[PDB]
Amino acid sequence: DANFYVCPPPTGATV
Amino acid sequence: NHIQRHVNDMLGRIAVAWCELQNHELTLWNEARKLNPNAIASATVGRRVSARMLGDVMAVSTCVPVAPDNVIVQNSMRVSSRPGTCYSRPLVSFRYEDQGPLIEGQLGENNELRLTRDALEPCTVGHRRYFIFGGGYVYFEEYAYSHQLSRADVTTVSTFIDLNITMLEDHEFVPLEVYTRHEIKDSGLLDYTE
Amino acid sequence: DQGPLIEGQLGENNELRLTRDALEPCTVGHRRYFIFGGGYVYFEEYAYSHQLSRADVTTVSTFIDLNITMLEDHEFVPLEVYTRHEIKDSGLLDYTE
Amino acid sequence: VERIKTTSSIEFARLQFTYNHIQRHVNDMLGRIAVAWCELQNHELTLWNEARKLNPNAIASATVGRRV
Amino acid sequence: KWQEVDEMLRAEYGGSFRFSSDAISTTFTTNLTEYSLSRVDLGDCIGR
Repeated sequence: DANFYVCPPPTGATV
Repeated sequence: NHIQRHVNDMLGRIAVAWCELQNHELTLWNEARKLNPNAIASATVGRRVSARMLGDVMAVSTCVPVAPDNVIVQNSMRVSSRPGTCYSRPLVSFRYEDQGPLIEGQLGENNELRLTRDALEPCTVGHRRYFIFGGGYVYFEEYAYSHQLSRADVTTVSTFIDLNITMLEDHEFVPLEVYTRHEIKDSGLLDYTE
Repeated sequence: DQGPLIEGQLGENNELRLTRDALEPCTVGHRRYFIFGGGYVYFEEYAYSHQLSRADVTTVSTFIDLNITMLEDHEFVPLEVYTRHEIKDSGLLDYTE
Repeated sequence: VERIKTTSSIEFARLQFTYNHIQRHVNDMLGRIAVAWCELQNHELTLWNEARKLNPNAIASATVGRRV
Repeated sequence: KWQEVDEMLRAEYGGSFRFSSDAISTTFTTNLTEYSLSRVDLGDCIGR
C-alpha cells in the first residue's frame, strides 16, 4: 500500500 | 469412461467441499466484520472503503486516495497538552494534494489518515512500536521517533496454506505397429501373384 | 397463537429474547437496519420507519468462486484405416478365386 | 514426385485425441482450483489479521509453527 | 478418400497444426506449411 487514504466516516447513503 | 468417472467424482466432491467451506466461513466473516468494518469492507467490495455497522448491515463510504509524497510524520507521540497521556499511534501532517492546506491528523491502520486525534493512551515505559508507513514500517521507542525501515527487515510468517498444482504436459503419440502390413504380406513363403 | 403475548427485545439473526436490557445512550443521526423475519427493518431516530426486503440492500460476497464442470460423455466409434476386406483385396491375384 | 505411405494403425491419433481431451479438461479444472486456492488464502488473511489482534499467542503459535 | 469430417477443428501450437475430429475421436498432426498436390504422383482424385 504505497498510496495513503483519507476515509471520511460513512453515512447510510450506501449500504 | 474409467478416468472420466473418477475425475468427475473427485471434482464434484471438491466442488461440494468448496461450497460448504465458503458457507461455513461466512460466520467468521460476520464476526470479523463486527471487529473492524473498514478492513472487511475493503476486502469484500474490492476497493478501499471506510465502513461502519448500522445494526445488522454495513454503511460504506469510498475513501479518497492521497499520494505518499504529501505525508510527513512527526517525532513523538507524547501530546504536550496532556502530561501523563500519549498518542497511541504516530501523528502526521498531510496535504490532500499540492496547493492544499497542510491538514494535521493521525496515522491509522493500513496507511489511513485520520482527521481526528482522539487515540490517546496512558504513557508506559518499555514503549516499542512499529506502524505501517507507505510501503514499509516505522519504528518508535519510548513514544519517540527512531527510524523508518523497509518491509524486508521484519521476519515474514505465512498464514497461507501452500498448494502446488502443475499442469499435465503435452504428449506426442507416434505411429507404432508391431508388424507393418508389408511384413504381414512378406510373412508368406510363396506369393501366388509373384 | 393463544398464549400470553410476552414483551421482550429483538436479538441477532431473528432471536427473540426475554429481557429488555440492551440500553445505550441515545445519539443523533440514528439510522439502523435489523434482521426482521426474511428481510430487514429500518429505524430512524429510534422510531420504526419501515420494513424492506433483502433485495433492497446491495449484496457483496465473501465467497470465493470456483467453477468446476464435469467432463462430458464421449462415444468412440469403430475406426480402421483399412478393413480386412481391403487388405485381402489389395492382392492382385487371389489363388483361391 | 512421389507416393505418400500410410500406416495401418490410426490408434496413435486416437490416443492423441483422448489424451488431449482428458489433459485439457484436467488442466483447466486444476488451474481453476489453483486460482481459487490462492484467492481464498489472500481472502482469509483479513480474518487472520483480526484474530491476531484478538489473541496474539495462539495466532503466533499457529503461524510460526512453534509455540510462542 | 478415407474420412469425411463435417467438424474438424484446427489449432496452431508449437509450429504445428492439430486437426481434431470429435466424431471419429482423432487428432492429426501436420506441419504449418501446406503440402502441394503436385508432389503426389497420379493424385488427380484428391482435388476433385
